[PDB]
Amino acid sequence: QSARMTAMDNASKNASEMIDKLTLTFNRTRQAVITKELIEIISGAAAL
Amino acid sequence: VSSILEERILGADTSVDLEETGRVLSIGDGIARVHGLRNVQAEEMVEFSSGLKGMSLNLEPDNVGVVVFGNDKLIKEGDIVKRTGAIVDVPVGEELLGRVVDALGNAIDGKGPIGSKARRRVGLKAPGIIPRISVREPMQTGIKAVDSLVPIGRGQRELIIGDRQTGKTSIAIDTIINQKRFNDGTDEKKKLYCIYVAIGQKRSTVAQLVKRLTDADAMKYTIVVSATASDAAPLQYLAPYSGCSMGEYFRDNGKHALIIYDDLSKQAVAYRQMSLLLRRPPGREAYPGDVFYLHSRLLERAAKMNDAFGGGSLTALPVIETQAGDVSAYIPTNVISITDGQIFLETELFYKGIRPAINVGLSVSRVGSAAQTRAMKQVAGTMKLELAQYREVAAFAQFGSDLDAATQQLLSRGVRLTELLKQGQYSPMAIEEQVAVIYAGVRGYLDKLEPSKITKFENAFLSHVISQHQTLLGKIRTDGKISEEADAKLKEIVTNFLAGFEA
Amino acid sequence: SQQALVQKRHYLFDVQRNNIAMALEVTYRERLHRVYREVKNRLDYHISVQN
Amino acid sequence: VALVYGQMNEPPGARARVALTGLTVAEYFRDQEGQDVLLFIDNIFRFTQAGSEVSALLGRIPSAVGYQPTLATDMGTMQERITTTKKGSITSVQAIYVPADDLTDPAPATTFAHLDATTVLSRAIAELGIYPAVDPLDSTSRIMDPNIVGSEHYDVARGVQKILQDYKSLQDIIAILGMDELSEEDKLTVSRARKIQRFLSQPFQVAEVFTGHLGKLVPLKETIKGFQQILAGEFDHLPEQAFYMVGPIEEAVAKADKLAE
Amino acid sequence: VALVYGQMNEPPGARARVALTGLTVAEYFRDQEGQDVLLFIDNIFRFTQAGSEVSALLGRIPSAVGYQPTLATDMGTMQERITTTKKGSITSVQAIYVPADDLTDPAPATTFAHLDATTVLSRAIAELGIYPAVDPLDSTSRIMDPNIVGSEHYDVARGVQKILQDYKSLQDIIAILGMDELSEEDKLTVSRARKIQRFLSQPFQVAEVFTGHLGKLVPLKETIKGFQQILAGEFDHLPEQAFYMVGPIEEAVAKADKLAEEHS
Amino acid sequence: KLALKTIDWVAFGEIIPRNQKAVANSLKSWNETLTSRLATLPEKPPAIDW
Amino acid sequence: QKLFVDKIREYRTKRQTSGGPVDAGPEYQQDLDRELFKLKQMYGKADMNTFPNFTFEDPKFEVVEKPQS
Ligand SMILES: Nc1ncnc2c1ncn2[C@@H]1O[C@H](COP(=O)(O)OP(=O)(O)O)[C@@H](O)[C@H]1O
Ligand SMILES: [Mg+2]
Repeated sequence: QSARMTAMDNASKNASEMIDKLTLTFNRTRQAVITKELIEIISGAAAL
Repeated sequence: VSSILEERILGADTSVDLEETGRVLSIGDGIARVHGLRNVQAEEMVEFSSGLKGMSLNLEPDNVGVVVFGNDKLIKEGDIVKRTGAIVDVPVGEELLGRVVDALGNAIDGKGPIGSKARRRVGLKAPGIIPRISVREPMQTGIKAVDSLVPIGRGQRELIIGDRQTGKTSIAIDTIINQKRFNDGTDEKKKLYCIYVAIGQKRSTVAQLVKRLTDADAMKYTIVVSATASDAAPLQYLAPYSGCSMGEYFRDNGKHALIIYDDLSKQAVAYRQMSLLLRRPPGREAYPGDVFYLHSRLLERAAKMNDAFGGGSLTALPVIETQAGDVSAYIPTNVISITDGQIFLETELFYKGIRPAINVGLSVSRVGSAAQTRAMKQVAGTMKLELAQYREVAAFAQFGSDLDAATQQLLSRGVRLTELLKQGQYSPMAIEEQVAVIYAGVRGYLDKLEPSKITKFENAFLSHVISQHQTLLGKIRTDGKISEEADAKLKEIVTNFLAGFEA
Repeated sequence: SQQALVQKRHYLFDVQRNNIAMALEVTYRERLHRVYREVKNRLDYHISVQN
Repeated sequence: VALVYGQMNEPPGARARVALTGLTVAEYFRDQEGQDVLLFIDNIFRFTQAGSEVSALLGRIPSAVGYQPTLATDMGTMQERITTTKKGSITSVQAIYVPADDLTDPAPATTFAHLDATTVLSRAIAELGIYPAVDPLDSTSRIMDPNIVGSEHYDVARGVQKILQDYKSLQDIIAILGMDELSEEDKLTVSRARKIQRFLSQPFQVAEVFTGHLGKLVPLKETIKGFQQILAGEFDHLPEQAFYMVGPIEEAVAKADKLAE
Repeated sequence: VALVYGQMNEPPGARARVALTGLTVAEYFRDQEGQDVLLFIDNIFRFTQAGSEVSALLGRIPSAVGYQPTLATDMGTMQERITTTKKGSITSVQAIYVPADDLTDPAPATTFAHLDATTVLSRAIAELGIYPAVDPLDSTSRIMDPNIVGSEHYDVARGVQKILQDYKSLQDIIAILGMDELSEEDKLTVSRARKIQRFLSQPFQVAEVFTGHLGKLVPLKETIKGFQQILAGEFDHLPEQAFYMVGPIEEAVAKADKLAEEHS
Repeated sequence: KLALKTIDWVAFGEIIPRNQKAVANSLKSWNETLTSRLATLPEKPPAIDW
Repeated sequence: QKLFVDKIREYRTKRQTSGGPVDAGPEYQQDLDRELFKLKQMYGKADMNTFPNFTFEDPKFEVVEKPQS
């Protein structure tokens, strides 16, 4: 029980770190998708 | 010399005639706004005075956008543009077989001119619901995985979708190299005339492709149609329609034909270049609207013909690459939506070890068991259901969720059939050896046999069956169904070979 | 059972006999294919030089 | 049956307006024929693709993801023409494509806004192996109310949806440690929900060539009794593959007897 | 060696025509002299990017991500002229920048289409410390074929790629849980994989200023023998620190012996 | 010009000593490979036309 | 029939100029030598007449023996 508590503490910490990293790459992917869709709409309305 | 003399001086008519022309405005980047052609018809082959064709699209009241078939240095502002008088057309014959033909009709391989007879319009209308009949013939590829999970029908279209560098062109060339044994045989229904339209590739890949087909003796089904990278964007645009028109010639004569559209996304990007240079509004990912209509024409030019219309079939298989496996991109969603059969390669199984790298459950053939032989249907349906069970139980029991005897049975049979479906490059096998080896894999006799030893089992088993069991394989492939005496005989031979394998 | 293994003693030596016969026949057929290959090479080289 | 068929390789004016041709024929069979008529429109996403292609070429600014700005208005016209009126009764089953399983595409979202009882046909439950890979956890119904259908049918439907929705979070609990620590009752409801989800599969008569099984017909009361009998605790001992490709509960009994002895 | 330089200080019209310059020099040395030339073109994304800058000024409609519509065919003509022909041989090594590490960008994607041997000199494997940080999975070559490179080289290469793909799946599991959730098969795969992944790294001659080691020139048969021994698993006792910046496998055995002796 | 006598390869396993079992494996696998090498070759190409 | 009969006449004049390929220059023979050199590469260093057959090899399979069965 002592070593299991230690292993689950360290696994929660590693999972929280990877949640933080994946949230950062989710946000930059979100911004890239918004900018891509925006450039497509603006390019369409300008080439019209 | 003298024959060359007389063919030069008799062949050209020099029959001058009054003809519609028009001068040229902006010759931008392969596009030419031509002022004057007030009787040109839409999408027509027209001819620039330096000897080079162009195709008239985008008829506007100002001017006509003719997009050139080739180089742009050879065109100035102010030169004539003569109407040829007809829609752009492809010269098709059966003497076009085994010869690399540049996208219009122009055989650029150094083996003389093409002996064509039947000119054909390239933008033709596909057949309707009455001239078509359903898939009946089993289009075999020689790949165990394709012919046992996603079989093709003579009468059908089926994608080869993946990411870059996965084995898609190699699957297409396995499909080509299988059909030699049906060409040199007896039945006309088995024989193959295929058209490999290489869109937007490099010339040395097409050259080494022709090397592999000539060394494998493929050049009587095959018609290689190369619109490479240095070719203009309308040659890359128009090349798979040319291969479709040649396939339609063979189909409407009544010969079972196919077309492999290698790198069909290059047609999509060449047509994107054409639309953005002809100033059409861009849609999504800067591809215009009618890219789906483009590929939809191109891919619905193929299904089995009626028994009163010759009986010839067409098998369209286009090869398409995604980027980072993104199936949700514009061209993969369009080309999945038009086709029905589709073979999915994910690539992590290519680096993990199965070849050809069909990563699988995404891949589906809607015609299913109708496009198999009777033996492969009798054997390989429980294999597909077992692989589905295996995939889902391994997916939740990645860590050892619950292991009874049933779960280790599922993982055992799943891993063993996974190593059954491995197959080397450029080695297609016939249907009867596939029925024999999937019989040795699914119907017991391999479930507890050390999964690293499956490949040597494959090699020694094929050596055994090709050694003293050729007439029995003849019975299997000619009788259709695997008969009950042949069933118990395959049981006895796989048991004897299990002894000789643990010998 | 040792009597039964005594009776079967004309199989191993037969395997050596037909192994040697198949090796020699394959070698003679390789002679045939090889000289076909080189005369093929000569005639195709002359044809390509003329072309 | 009256068939109106526009092929997938026609220009977008012929691939948008052919749905409207089917609407016009089925309106005449509803307006002044005086007949209960049903219309099967497969597959209204070519309508929106055709509209997006002409709107690229007509000279209109591209909207959100790349479709026309007149998406909701045009599909509102051609989906409010197709409804039952006081003159006649018309029921419309619509096979509606979504691109690469993306339900947040605006044309499937507005199509959701026009329906009465949808049915999601996912893929993930066919990666499992259940066909068609039907999501009822994303499916809707205007018809499902305790006065319309009943209290028995409604309560067994909400019980099946409750035990399948709980099976997802419980399965994500399983996915790290396994079947060891859930509980007695937690492992029991995981196996019960998995057994229900295998019982949702049903062999179609038209699909006797994909799986080989002949295919059966199941009435409503038999479905209510079968799911109420799986929720009632009668079949906690039979394996999950006994319920896989069956019709009534008697077929599951017969397949369990075939697998056992 | 002849030299052509159109370096990054140049206006975009100049940089859009440097590959053409050095390429027609090397195309002279192929055609009308018959030599076996090398063509070292760094960095062909600068060619494509100068094309995009000019085309944004040329009034053409912007294509996808921000490039020109003529990305496939301008680079198409320029890459099709870089070819080995009957008249002579070109071996052309060309460095191809990727913008912001996107391999889905249109210019690197079409350049993957136009090549015979790719090498994905990644960055994350340099975060791990391996130099060059060649992603070897996404790197392939057209010439790897058992009817060309032999059966031994092919089996060793595909085994190395198999062990590294299994290590990628297992490093997902390791990054969440840890290495105390793996079996003996999984841990032997992880250990052999880290040994192989360190042994791919070698010190170069030109990068002797950054590291400390001299330039190691590893022959072919020693590469096959070293990776074949590590793959077959004869080195289940050496540390993974002994395979880093090594070269030949005898240098790895000697580094492990010298590590044990300096700990002695 | 071949004289072939095929046996069932079970008595080939029943007939060998422990001393030459590895060499019998080598001769068996080499004979299997050589029979396959025979089977891959057709008898002769046609004569070169003139 | 204006131009092509003049071209016919010049086909005669190039045809009458036999005794070697017309007005060739040295780079003609240089291109001949490079193409002939690649053609020398595609077979080796053999002769254009009196072809050789093979080098007579000998398949030597070692005699299997045994002490005692
Ligand atoms: N059955 C197979 N066995 C071994 N290697 C294979 C097999 N199928 C494909 N490959 C590999 O796939 C590569 C070719 O991929 P290819 O079909 O050219 O993809 P793309 O056309 O997208 O570049 C080759 O390097 C080859 O080694
Ligand atoms: Mg390809």
